[PDB]
Amino acid sequence: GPVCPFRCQCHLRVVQCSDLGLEKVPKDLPPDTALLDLQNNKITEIKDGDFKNLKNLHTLILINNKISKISPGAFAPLVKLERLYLSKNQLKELPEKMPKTLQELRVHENEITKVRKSVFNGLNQMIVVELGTNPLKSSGIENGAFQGMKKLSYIRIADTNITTIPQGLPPSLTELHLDGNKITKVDAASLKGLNNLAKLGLSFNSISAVDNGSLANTPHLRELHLNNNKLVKVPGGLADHKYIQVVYLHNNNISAIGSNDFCPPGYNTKKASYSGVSLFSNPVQYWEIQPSTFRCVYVRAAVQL
Amino acid sequence: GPVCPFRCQCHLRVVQCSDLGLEKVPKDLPPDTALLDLQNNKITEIKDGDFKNLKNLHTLILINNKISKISPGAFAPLVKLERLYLSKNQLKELPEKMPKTLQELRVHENEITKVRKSVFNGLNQMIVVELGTNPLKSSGIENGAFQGMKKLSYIRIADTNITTIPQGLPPSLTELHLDGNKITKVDAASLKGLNNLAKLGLSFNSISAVDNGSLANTPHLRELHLNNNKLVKVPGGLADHKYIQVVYLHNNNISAIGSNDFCPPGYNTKKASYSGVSLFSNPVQYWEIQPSTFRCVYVRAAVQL
Ligand SMILES: *[C@@H]1O[C@H](CO)[C@@H](O[C@@H]2O[C@H](CO)[C@@H](O)[C@H](O)[C@H]2NC(C)=O)[C@H](O)[C@H]1NC(C)=O
Ligand SMILES: *[C@@H]1O[C@H](CO)[C@@H](O[C@@H]2O[C@H](CO)[C@@H](O)[C@H](O)[C@H]2NC(C)=O)[C@H](O)[C@H]1NC(C)=O
Ligand SMILES: *[C@@H]1O[C@H](CO)[C@@H](O)[C@H](O)[C@H]1NC(C)=O
Ligand SMILES: *[C@@H]1O[C@H](CO)[C@@H](O)[C@H](O)[C@H]1NC(C)=O
Ligand SMILES: *[C@@H]1O[C@H](CO)[C@@H](O)[C@H](O)[C@H]1NC(C)=O
Repeated sequence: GPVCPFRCQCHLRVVQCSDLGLEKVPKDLPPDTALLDLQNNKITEIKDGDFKNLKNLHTLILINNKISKISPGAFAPLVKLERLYLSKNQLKELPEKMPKTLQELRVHENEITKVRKSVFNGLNQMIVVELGTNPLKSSGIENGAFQGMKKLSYIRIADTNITTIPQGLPPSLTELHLDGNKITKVDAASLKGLNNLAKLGLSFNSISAVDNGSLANTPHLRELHLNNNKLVKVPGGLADHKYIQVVYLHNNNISAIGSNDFCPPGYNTKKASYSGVSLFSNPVQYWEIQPSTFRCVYVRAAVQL
Repeated sequence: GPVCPFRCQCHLRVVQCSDLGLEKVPKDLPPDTALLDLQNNKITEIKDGDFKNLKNLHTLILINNKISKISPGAFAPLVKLERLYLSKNQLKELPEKMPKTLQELRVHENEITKVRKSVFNGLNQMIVVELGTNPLKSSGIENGAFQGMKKLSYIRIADTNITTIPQGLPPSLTELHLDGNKITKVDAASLKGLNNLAKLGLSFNSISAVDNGSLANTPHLRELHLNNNKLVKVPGGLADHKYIQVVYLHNNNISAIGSNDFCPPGYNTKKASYSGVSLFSNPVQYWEIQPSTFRCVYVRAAVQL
């Protein structure tokens, strides 16, 4: 029957095989296994029949191995897989034919250079994708690459080499994290249709300009992080926007702030109250800003200068 | 109201904060968090208040951070904690006052140089301990250090500088893994009392001698891995042992094999049948072994020369 690899721990539907220097995926594991942890081993590839009889596996952890090659439909048998963690490996591209039940994919710190729309089509359960720390470029991501995922709620591409915000992002998105890349500008086209986006993380990039109408394309944005960039003015549209509440702009090159940069002409009862605004580490000093500039901020501690 | 940290994903009692470069344990997390994943961040230390209100947390993952200091009882508030993974950090010692409910401790790949018995006193729920890849030396391990774990079933100390098998191991142990260290001899005193031991892993060490009566101290041993050592002869006591079934001796310096090395005088129906014996990559050649040497092995394929 089922065998437990020497040194591994097989207890209650869990197969713990971490830190053992394994050179390949062990076979003959208990059929009812629900979580297989192969973290920190020395696996180089996932052959076509590495996961047979693991119909009940919902979590697969392959973090910190040496995987550089994965056979198509290698995860085909994992008909109940919900989490696939492949972070800290040597993947050049994302694997094809991932279980349709997949809810989360993490490929942080690999060698991904290209992202095709083909790899994601059909994945209607995906809610979270993390692609940070990869030598990926904007040209490497196809327009509409994440389009095929009807339920995608969170996407994070951080510490890569992308220079623009990917185009054709799934409208179901509520959080878009692109911190620590090489983005130089925010264009309204890339944010078109993001009706449910609530959080936008663009900190630690090289953004110098934010096109007019960008923020309007994310009508319900609540949190906007643009700190540690190269802005020379507060992005436009904040005064008209009705849902924005947190705007971090510290560590930029803003030297002036108009009286209508955050708040509309007088008082708009329809515009939500700012709960946080950061402006420290910018050329502008508190003494160069009319007090009225923050009239629509009643919580004094909300602004940091 | 509980707050989910920016970029983290908080869903179904699970707080996912991996790969974010966090410099410290986030706070104000959902009181009902069952699992906290802070893997691959830049956390340098765990302060006394870091884990308050996490009374229902059963799993804490701090793997792959830069932790090099932990406050006593810092984990104390984690009264339901069952798993604590501290692997790939910079600990010099094990933490004190760990949740008495703890069933598994993993501290692989750290900088531990000393192991105090005081750390395990009271951990009566602890079933698995992993302390591999540490500069640890035999002098750094107190006698009966793991003595306090009345229920400990598995312990692995691999790839360290220990040269001898720790003394005063809990008799409840079913698995003892000491693969990849610098152990030179197997003394009977160390294995004394281990009546429940079923697996003994000593491969990849510097073992040249196995004291007589060693195996007799592990009467129910089923699997013995002694491959890749410096044995000159097959360890004694195998013929009188009744439970031993797997004996890996490949990759050693054994020059001869007597007729009573594995099998006893005739046929002891009370002795378990071998299912796996490896002797390849040894000075001895297959034609130098007398056929009757494996009389008590009926599944020919079991032996690998
Ligand atoms: C972003 O791209 C640059 C340039 O391709 C990467 O830096 C180079 O990395 C190569 C290895 O692939 C080195 O041999 C070169 O010396 C680097 N070039 C320069 C000009 O420094 C960089 O690693 C990429 N960033 C990420 C996060 O992948
Ligand atoms: C295998 O065992 C033999 C002993 O039969 C080892 O021989 C030793 O060799 C060294 C020189 O390298 C001598 O100084 C010792 O006196 C020898 N030992 C004995 C007991 O005579 C041999 O080195 C071993 N082979 C390996 C690869 O370790
Ligand atoms: C953006 O809005 C500001 C103020 O309404 C305006 O001065 C600027 O010209 C606008 N940008 C463009 C490209 O028209
Ligand atoms: C900030 O803007 C001013 C005026 O445009 C420019 O002189 C200065 O070099 C900028 N600072 C940085 C760090 O780019
Ligand atoms: C063992 O200690 C020595 C110093 O005595 C050191 O050079 C070596 O790296 C250590 N090995 C391990 C596995 O910790």
